[PDB]
Amino acid sequence: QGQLVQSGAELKKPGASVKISCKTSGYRFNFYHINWIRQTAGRGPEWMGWISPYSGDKNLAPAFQDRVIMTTDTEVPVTSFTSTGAAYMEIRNLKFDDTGTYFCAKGLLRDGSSTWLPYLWGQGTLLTVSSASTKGPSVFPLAPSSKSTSGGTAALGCLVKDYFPEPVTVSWNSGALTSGVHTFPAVLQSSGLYSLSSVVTVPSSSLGTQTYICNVNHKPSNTKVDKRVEPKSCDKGLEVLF
Amino acid sequence: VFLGFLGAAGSTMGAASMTLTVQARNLLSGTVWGIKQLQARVLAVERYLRDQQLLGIWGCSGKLICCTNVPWNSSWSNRNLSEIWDNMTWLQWDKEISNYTQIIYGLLEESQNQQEKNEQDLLALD
Amino acid sequence: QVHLQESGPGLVKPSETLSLTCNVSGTLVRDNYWSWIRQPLGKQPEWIGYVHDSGDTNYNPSLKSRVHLSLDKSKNLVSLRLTGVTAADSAIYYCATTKHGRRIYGVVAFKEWFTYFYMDVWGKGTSVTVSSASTKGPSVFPLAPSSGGTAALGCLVKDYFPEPVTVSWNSGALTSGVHTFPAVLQSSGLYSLSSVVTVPSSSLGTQTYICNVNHKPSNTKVDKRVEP
Amino acid sequence: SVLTQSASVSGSLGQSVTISCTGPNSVCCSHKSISWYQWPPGRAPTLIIYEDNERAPGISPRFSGYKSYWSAYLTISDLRPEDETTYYCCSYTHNSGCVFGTGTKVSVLGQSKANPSVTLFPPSSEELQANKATLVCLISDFYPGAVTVAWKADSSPVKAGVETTTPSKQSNNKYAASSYLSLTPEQWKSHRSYSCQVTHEGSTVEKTVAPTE
Amino acid sequence: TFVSVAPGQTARITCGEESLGSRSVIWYQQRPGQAPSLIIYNNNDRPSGIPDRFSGSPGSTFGTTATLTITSVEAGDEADYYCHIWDSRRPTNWVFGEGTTLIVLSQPKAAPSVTLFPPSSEELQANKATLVCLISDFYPGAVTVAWKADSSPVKAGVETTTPSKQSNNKYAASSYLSLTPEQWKSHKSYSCQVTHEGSTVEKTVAPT
Amino acid sequence: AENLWVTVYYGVPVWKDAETTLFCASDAKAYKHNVWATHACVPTDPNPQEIHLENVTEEFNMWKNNMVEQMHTDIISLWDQSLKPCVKLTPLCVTLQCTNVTNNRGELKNCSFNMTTELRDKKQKVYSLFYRLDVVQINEYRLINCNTSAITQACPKVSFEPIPIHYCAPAGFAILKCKDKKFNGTGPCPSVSTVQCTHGIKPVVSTQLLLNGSLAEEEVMIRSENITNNAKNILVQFNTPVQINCTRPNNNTRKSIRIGPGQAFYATGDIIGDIRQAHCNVSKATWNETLGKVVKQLRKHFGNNTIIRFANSSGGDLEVTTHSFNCGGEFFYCNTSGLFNSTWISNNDSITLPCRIKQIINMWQRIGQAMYAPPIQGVIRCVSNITGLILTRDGGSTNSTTETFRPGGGDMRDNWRSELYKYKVVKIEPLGVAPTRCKRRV
Ligand SMILES: *[C@@H]1O[C@H](CO)[C@@H](O[C@@H]2O[C@H](CO)[C@@H](O[C@@H]3O[C@H](CO[C@H]4O[C@H](CO[C@H]5O[C@H](CO)[C@@H](O)[C@H](O)[C@@H]5O)[C@@H](O)[C@H](O[C@H]5O[C@H](CO)[C@@H](O)[C@H](O)[C@@H]5O[C@H]5O[C@H](CO)[C@@H](O)[C@H](O)[C@@H]5O)[C@@H]4O)[C@@H](O)[C@H](O[C@H]4O[C@H](CO)[C@@H](O)[C@H](O)[C@@H]4O[C@H]4O[C@H](CO)[C@@H](O)[C@H](O)[C@@H]4O[C@H]4O[C@H](CO)[C@@H](O)[C@H](O)[C@@H]4O)[C@@H]3O)[C@H](O)[C@H]2NC(C)=O)[C@H](O)[C@H]1NC(C)=O
Ligand SMILES: *[C@@H]1O[C@H](CO)[C@@H](O[C@@H]2O[C@H](CO)[C@@H](O[C@@H]3O[C@H](CO[C@H]4O[C@H](CO[C@H]5O[C@H](CO)[C@@H](O)[C@H](O)[C@@H]5O)[C@@H](O)[C@H](O[C@H]5O[C@H](CO)[C@@H](O)[C@H](O)[C@@H]5O)[C@@H]4O)[C@@H](O)[C@H](O[C@H]4O[C@H](CO)[C@@H](O)[C@H](O)[C@@H]4O)[C@@H]3O)[C@H](O)[C@H]2NC(C)=O)[C@H](O)[C@H]1NC(C)=O
Ligand SMILES: *[C@@H]1O[C@H](CO)[C@@H](O[C@@H]2O[C@H](CO)[C@@H](O[C@@H]3O[C@H](CO[C@H]4O[C@H](CO)[C@@H](O)[C@H](O)[C@@H]4O)[C@@H](O)[C@H](O[C@H]4O[C@H](CO)[C@@H](O)[C@H](O)[C@@H]4O[C@H]4O[C@H](CO)[C@@H](O)[C@H](O)[C@@H]4O)[C@@H]3O)[C@H](O)[C@H]2NC(C)=O)[C@H](O)[C@H]1NC(C)=O
Ligand SMILES: *[C@@H]1O[C@H](CO)[C@@H](O[C@@H]2O[C@H](CO)[C@@H](O[C@@H]3O[C@H](CO[C@H]4O[C@H](CO)[C@@H](O)[C@H](O)[C@@H]4O)[C@@H](O)[C@H](O[C@H]4O[C@H](CO)[C@@H](O)[C@H](O)[C@@H]4O)[C@@H]3O)[C@H](O)[C@H]2NC(C)=O)[C@H](O)[C@H]1NC(C)=O
Ligand SMILES: *[C@@H]1O[C@H](CO)[C@@H](O[C@@H]2O[C@H](CO)[C@@H](O[C@@H]3O[C@H](CO)[C@@H](O)[C@H](O)[C@@H]3O)[C@H](O)[C@H]2NC(C)=O)[C@H](O)[C@H]1NC(C)=O
Ligand SMILES: *[C@@H]1O[C@H](CO)[C@@H](O[C@@H]2O[C@H](CO)[C@@H](O[C@@H]3O[C@H](CO)[C@@H](O)[C@H](O)[C@@H]3O)[C@H](O)[C@H]2NC(C)=O)[C@H](O)[C@H]1NC(C)=O
Ligand SMILES: COc1ccnc2[nH]cc(C(=O)C(=O)N3CCN(C(=O)c4ccccc4)C[C@H]3C)c12
Ligand SMILES: *[C@@H]1O[C@H](CO)[C@@H](O[C@@H]2O[C@H](CO)[C@@H](O)[C@H](O)[C@H]2NC(C)=O)[C@H](O)[C@H]1NC(C)=O
Ligand SMILES: *[C@@H]1O[C@H](CO)[C@@H](O[C@@H]2O[C@H](CO)[C@@H](O)[C@H](O)[C@H]2NC(C)=O)[C@H](O)[C@H]1NC(C)=O
Ligand SMILES: *[C@@H]1O[C@H](CO)[C@@H](O[C@@H]2O[C@H](CO)[C@@H](O)[C@H](O)[C@H]2NC(C)=O)[C@H](O)[C@H]1NC(C)=O
Ligand SMILES: *[C@@H]1O[C@H](CO)[C@@H](O)[C@H](O)[C@H]1NC(C)=O
Ligand SMILES: *[C@@H]1O[C@H](CO)[C@@H](O)[C@H](O)[C@H]1NC(C)=O
Ligand SMILES: *[C@@H]1O[C@H](CO)[C@@H](O)[C@H](O)[C@H]1NC(C)=O
Ligand SMILES: *[C@@H]1O[C@H](CO)[C@@H](O)[C@H](O)[C@H]1NC(C)=O
Repeated sequence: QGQLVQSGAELKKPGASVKISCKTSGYRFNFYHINWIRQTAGRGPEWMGWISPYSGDKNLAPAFQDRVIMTTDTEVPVTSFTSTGAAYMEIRNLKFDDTGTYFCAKGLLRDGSSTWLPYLWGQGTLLTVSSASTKGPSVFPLAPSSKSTSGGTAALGCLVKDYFPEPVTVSWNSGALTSGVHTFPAVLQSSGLYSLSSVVTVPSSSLGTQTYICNVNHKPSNTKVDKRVEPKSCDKGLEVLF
Repeated sequence: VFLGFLGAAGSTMGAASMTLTVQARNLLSGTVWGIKQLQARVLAVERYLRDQQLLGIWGCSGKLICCTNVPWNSSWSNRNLSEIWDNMTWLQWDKEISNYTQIIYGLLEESQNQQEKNEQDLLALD
Repeated sequence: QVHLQESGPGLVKPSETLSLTCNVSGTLVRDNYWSWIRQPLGKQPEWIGYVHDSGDTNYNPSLKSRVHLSLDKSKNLVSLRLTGVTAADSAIYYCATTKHGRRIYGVVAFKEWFTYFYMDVWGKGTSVTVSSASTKGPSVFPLAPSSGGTAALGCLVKDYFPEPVTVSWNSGALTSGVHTFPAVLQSSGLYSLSSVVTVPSSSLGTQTYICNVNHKPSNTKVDKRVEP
Repeated sequence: SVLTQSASVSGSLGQSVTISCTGPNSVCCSHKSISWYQWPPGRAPTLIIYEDNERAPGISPRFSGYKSYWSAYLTISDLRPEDETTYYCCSYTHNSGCVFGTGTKVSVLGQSKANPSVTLFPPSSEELQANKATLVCLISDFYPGAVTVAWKADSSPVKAGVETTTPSKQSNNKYAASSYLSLTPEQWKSHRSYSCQVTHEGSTVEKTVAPTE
Repeated sequence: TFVSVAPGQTARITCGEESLGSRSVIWYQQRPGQAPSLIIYNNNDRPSGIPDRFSGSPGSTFGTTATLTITSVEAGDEADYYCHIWDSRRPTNWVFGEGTTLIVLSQPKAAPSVTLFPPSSEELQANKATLVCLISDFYPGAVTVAWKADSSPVKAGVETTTPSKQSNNKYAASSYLSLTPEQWKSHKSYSCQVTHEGSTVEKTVAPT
Repeated sequence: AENLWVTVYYGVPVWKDAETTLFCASDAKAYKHNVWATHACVPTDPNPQEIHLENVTEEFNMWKNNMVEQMHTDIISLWDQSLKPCVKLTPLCVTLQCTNVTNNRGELKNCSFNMTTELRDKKQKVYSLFYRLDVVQINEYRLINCNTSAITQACPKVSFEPIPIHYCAPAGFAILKCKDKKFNGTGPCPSVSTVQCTHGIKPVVSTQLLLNGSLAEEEVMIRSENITNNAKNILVQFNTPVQINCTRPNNNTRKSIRIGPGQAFYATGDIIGDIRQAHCNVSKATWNETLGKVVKQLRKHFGNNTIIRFANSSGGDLEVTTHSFNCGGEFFYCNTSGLFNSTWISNNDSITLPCRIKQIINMWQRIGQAMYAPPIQGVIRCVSNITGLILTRDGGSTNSTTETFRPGGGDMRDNWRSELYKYKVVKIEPLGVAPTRCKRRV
């Protein structure tokens, strides 16, 4: 009944290494195991191993018997029944079939037959293994359109184009406008660049009463873009309302 | 494996249930200073006989563990079997049932009066 | 070597001022400490006070308001003064160098120590008598020899005030056999001493044995030739 | 994977559905335990069933399992629209690790239809000073997730620069997709209009922008 | 105070009051008729020129008097011994402690070398006459003079000094007899009878 | 079956924080007899037991502990009953005709006075030798207390030497020991263990400097109730103890005057030896390394780049401005202006302190009681370990510039908080109910 937070998305070339962290909060970090399970789009979900922070016992799968190292830090107490901890994982000899999302999961029980069973999971850290370098996104403003003439609604958003590697998070007004947001997945082109889209459905009676600012954050390139969406549309079906 | 007095304080309730005789053996232990150790050791047997009286009026006088005929109400934190004895400590468990401690105590003694009264009816067959 | 010599009047009227001087020979009066000590006849010596350069000078608490010391660096000698003298100030005043010491018994830092002094090189000493009488010049009379292979010969000094009296033979060329005797205080108030020399009976031949007599309080120097 | 389970199975709303999960004796099921998970693609999984019959904390009693000597099953009574997702099974003991399955795509039938919402976007003014031209054709709120997109260059089929994504499930128990057309700056000013056709169960929807206006 | 020690033995001398704190006693030796000299400074530290036969009590003892120990006693050590007390509890002592004279025994008797002189020819012309009787080299210094006119003693006019040693067993005593120029030519002979320990030496003189 | 039943359990490891009456333990050291009654005290178990409570995390609190408040009164009640059967010196408040001590700022007074003999008629003209701080003039002197409180002389057969006291809890209770090497007394404890008795702590009652205490682990430990509040003392604990040597170089005399029938007052006779004042020595090399080791831990709470200055006490009483304590029987009051004469920025003999002595000491934090320390014969010389520091902070209005630290602490509970930071009292409740599919008979 806690919360597991992992590190940010990183891009590593094949042959190198990557260190994925997993900080915990809300439960005794030593009372539960830390399982690590990956999933690739060619081999399905694959469990890799777990580790006990109390004793230090590890158990790696034969597929990762000679290229994955797991480490856990010491427990930092907060209350008599809760604490904070952190668990790491070091996988070496990266290949092309190692591109996927990695998860760290809290154990189920302390004693019994299912003590190491993964129950509480994290949010996952996506890992891309490629030789292409990091490319910054190009955010473009989208012109509003007419979703309903009789309903008095519209739809505006921002367009993220030609970025690498995945993924990119898109918020609005520093996380203030989260109602009606519809962020669509990206597209895999023939060159190796992704491009998604974002759009928010808002009524037409709001022009000088709300500021539209989409916050596109891409951490691998260390660049943040803040675009101002124009409330003036160009659709001939929406101009009947203005 | 005798871990010692209170040695299973941080273990599971199922594992700490194995050391119930260890914390029970060291529960009684056999001027300015003459007043302290005497007034304190008098409070020791008072604390002891208070729990032994409750243990006696529940049909549990001689037992360290005893089962009763009181249904477990779901409002007392409805955990499961494998979630209590396999993933919780006695210190962590008493905190949740701390509100309903005196509530259960009123049912165990009333159930004991009725059990022994029915035994008098059963024994009175001659 | 260090040779210290005191020289003063030797006779001071009551309720006056004594002035002494310690002629220093052997070292400088600035690189050493100096102390004056007086001693009455048949009593124990009494410390008067020490004197040194850089104003380091202390006085006897019993003689504080009367004594005044000084050092003459241009003349290399020690001085002494004593105003308002009485009959109790008649003593033998000495002059001696002083070497300081530091006796430590406690923890040093808390001033748990004291500075002690000791005089190592004394002087020949001067004699100072306090009286309201005048100085009388002595009268010297020669004693003729009279007798076994040996013969005696001497001089005489009669009627004079305070000895302080020095007697020498042949201007210091006769130091074997001389036995100068102490003076006698007659009822008139005048001392009188004698001095004899044991010489062989072959003293004839005009050896010209003459005794030299000096009296500082009267500046009297008399030479009397002794002849059989 | 060495643990084989049914790739897909259907079930109407308000009813139940059974999922198989079997394999060789080395993984199932004698002296082996079975566990189930609700794993939406791209999201975090949720433990449903652990140690054969027992449910996970916080799990509604609408789920139930059963393990024989050769296979294990999962019954989801009273189906919900949000249950239409992928389900995996694991085999484990008290000492060994986990061995996952191959994936089970559960399709909950008897649900309501949903006409797609398509909005085409012309190239922006900042993109025309690069210069490039990209048409954004977004698809949302359609069920089931199976649509095909075709582009036309002024009522003439396009066979260059066409790309479309896979249908992805949203949070409101519906599917979404997107398509893009790569065009040269010369063809954007030479064609009177461009269109984005979206086919879905025979009914084809289409939106058209006009560079001339 | 007088203390005597047989020659060759060890001598002890007490001076000053009892110690009240840490002390630094300074000892001095005063030869008869001479100036005092420094013997031992700082309780038991001897400067250059003093043998190791002299040792003083350490100033580290609280409650004992200043003791001066003299090993191997000789006749030369017969003099006065004073001490200068430097006490941390007492103020500075500007008066030396009352001395103690060392007496060297084993000196049984010495014979006085008396000498009688008649008045000079120059003094008789001054209408004065005086006899002189010199006594030296006698031990111990205890003599009594008795002048004699022929065979009758002379009463008044007798002036006699008190004995006094001169850095040796030799003491000094001078007797004088004041007469008139008519008194000298009157009697036939004058005698100076000086008694020693048990003997009596007599010298006469006759006019010419 | 699916319906669980209540089942009672006896002997469950369950405890809650509470307070009770703690008792003592004091080894079996052969002997005699002292103030802190090691007499009617229970002997210590020859083989003590300590059970490390694995996986257990417990929140301690040294500033709200009850053992400190309890031991604080037990020591006061110990000193109170120890003085009850001893001599009362009310006939000593007589006009004292004093004079300076025999020497060559006197710090001593040779006082003569009349005194009651064994009979109730004739008086007694006996002299004494009281210190400068125990006597005050009036316009002749008088004992300092006489206008404030009565006096009671401590029996000379009791010893002021602290020997270890082990505090224990009765049956049904337990004491928890936090055994982590870096712990500021407050907050949850990672590694906890249980004990029936604490380790042997010696009831040393000092000031400014904490003596003969326990040593911290690894780095020197700093503990304070509220660091942002300058009105709360900051307790310090050393990892390496500094050597301190104190002595009273005065071979005193014990004059046994007889006052009335039976009672006998012990006076100070004539001193044998020099008039040397008491002092304490601290090695300059060790103190220079320890002060530099504490200031490195102070910068972890007031910015990395800051200046720390040390100064002596400012406003205060006597027994707090001076390092006050007992050393061999006498009560020393040492000037600590030579130890806190430092100023540290961001980056060969001993040190002597002028100590003073009192025989009439007043009761800490009470109105009308003072005792007479009987005179000790012989040159006193004690060796001690300074292991702690009671420090205060001057609340300057211009904050975040440079901070100054000054000592103090005229309260015994800080001397007990220094050794009770790793202990707290809990009560064991062995009655615990739990559900399981278990039902009894019909
Ligand atoms: C806290 O910290 C503080 C500060 O650090 C500390 O305070 C210190 O306390 C101690 C003790 O409480 C105290 O010690 C005393 O020191 C006195 C001074 O000693 C020093 O000077 C002498 C002489 O220096 C002069 O002469 C030099 C030429 O010789 C010249 O170059 C100098 O410039 C100067 O003019 C010097 O010799 C001493 O050296 C000693 O110390 C060395 C280590 O530092 C050591 O290696 C030496 O060997 C030497 O130790 C002794 O050596 C021989 C034996 O081997 C002795 O013969 C010496 O005399 C040394 O003691 C110092 O630099 C010192 O006088 C004190 O000792 C006398 O006083 C006590 C008390 O009255 C007596 O009990 C003693 O018996 C002794 O008395 C003798 O000496 C005096 C002075 O000479 C005489 O007047 C006495 O009559 C007596 O002498 C006769 O009797 C003895 C009988 O045994 C006989 O042997 C003799 O031959 C003679 O016949 C005392 O030791 C120190 O000063 C003080 N302050 C400092 C800064 O340290 C606290 O104690 C600390 N507290 C704690 C708890 O730790
Ligand atoms: C304090 O808290 C901690 C944490 O909360 C707690 O530690 C937990 O304790 C419980 C027991 O109460 C543990 O639960 C049990 O764990 C057993 C361990 O599993 C075994 O298998 C491991 C895997 O071995 C494989 O892999 C290796 C390669 O790595 C390979 O070579 C092997 O051949 C094999 O294939 C193995 O590593 C492990 O070894 C550990 O244990 C031994 C002691 O036996 C020790 O010597 C080693 O150094 C190492 O630490 C072990 O052998 C598991 O077997 C067990 O399951 C059985 O028991 C239950 C009953 O408990 C039965 O119901 C069940 O059917 C099985 O028979 C059970 O799962 C738990 O794992 C600990 N850790 C956690 C929760 O993280 C402490 O006990 C607490 N202490 C106190 C005082 O409170
Ligand atoms: C911090 O901790 C240290 C370490 O313990 C502590 O040091 C201790 O100092 C005290 C004094 O301050 C010491 O106690 C005294 O010690 C002297 C000297 O001890 C010698 O003799 C013993 C053998 O007995 C040896 O083992 C030792 O090594 C020494 O050589 C003793 O003379 C004292 O005895 C008197 O007091 C006792 C208790 O009060 C009495 O039982 C005893 O009878 C003595 O009392 C009477 O004695 C005479 C009659 O016989 C009488 O004439 C006297 O007037 C007096 O009335 C006393 O034991 C102690 O030994 C030191 N510790 C150690 C291990 O040596 C520090 O003091 C401490 N710091 C603080 C602030 O407390
Ligand atoms: C605090 O103040 C008290 C005074 O109330 C002091 O006590 C006095 O101490 C002094 C010591 O200096 C005592 O004085 C001494 O008394 C000795 C005892 O005298 C006895 O013997 C004589 C016969 O000789 C009897 O007639 C008499 O009745 C006594 O029975 C004397 O022997 C001492 O004399 C010595 O010192 C003098 C000093 O000049 C020498 O000249 C002598 O030759 C001799 O060596 C001395 O007189 C005094 O009696 C004490 N009085 C009391 C009431 O006790 C404390 O010492 C003082 N303490 C401090 C620390 O200051
Ligand atoms: C007993 O105490 C007296 C104090 O009255 C000591 O006499 C004092 O001795 C000190 C130094 O020995 C004298 O100080 C000197 O001052 C002059 C300047 O005038 C300075 O040049 C010197 O270097 C020195 O510092 C002080 O004047 C003197 N006091 C008096 C009144 O003369 C005495 O030494 C002590 N004796 C013992 C044994 O403790
Ligand atoms: C002052 O501090 C010193 C520190 O150097 C103290 O000396 C040390 O005292 C402790 C016990 O108080 C000793 O620990 C012991 O170690 C032995 C090692 O085998 C162990 O067997 C014992 O059970 C005990 O734990 C330590 O050795 C000792 N240090 C040295 C160098 O001997 C001293 O006791 C302190 N004085 C006080 C507090 O009065
Ligand atoms: C003078 O005290 C008392 C007098 C009369 N009846 C009493 N009843 C309890 C007393 C005390 O407990 C106390 O107040 N004390 C003061 C501090 N103290 C010391 O040892 C100490 C003394 C001076 C300097 C430093 C420490 C412990 C104890 C003696 C007490
Ligand atoms: C405090 O006192 C102790 C003992 O009195 C001192 O320890 C002595 O140190 C010297 C070195 O100067 C050694 O020769 C001795 O052997 C030590 N004594 C013992 C018993 O071991 C210590 O140095 C003193 N410290 C201070 C700061 O004064
Ligand atoms: C404690 O020590 C300090 C300094 O060592 C003392 O301060 C001295 O006070 C006197 C006046 O009594 C001044 O003449 C000195 O100049 C001061 N010293 C310094 C270094 O400033 C202080 O008096 C001592 N006693 C107390 C109670 O503080
Ligand atoms: C703290 O120590 C310093 C030096 O370490 C002392 O400074 C002294 O200042 C006076 C000026 O009045 C100088 O005459 C001294 O020479 C200085 N001492 C040294 C060792 O040079 C300062 O007095 C000390 N403070 C206290 C309160 O003792
Ligand atoms: C169980 O607890 C609930 C409180 O939520 C109470 O209403 C109910 O009556 C209890 N059950 C019984 C049998 O009393
Ligand atoms: C001291 O000697 C000098 C020269 O040697 C002399 O001039 C002076 O007069 C002497 N002092 C006295 C007092 O005669
Ligand atoms: C509780 O555990 C029992 C084990 O007998 C199981 O049958 C039941 O499904 C579990 N319930 C939940 C909600 O996990
Ligand atoms: C500490 O003191 C400050 C100011 O004196 C106060 O504001 C604060 O509430 C106190 N308690 C803390 C910080 O826990």
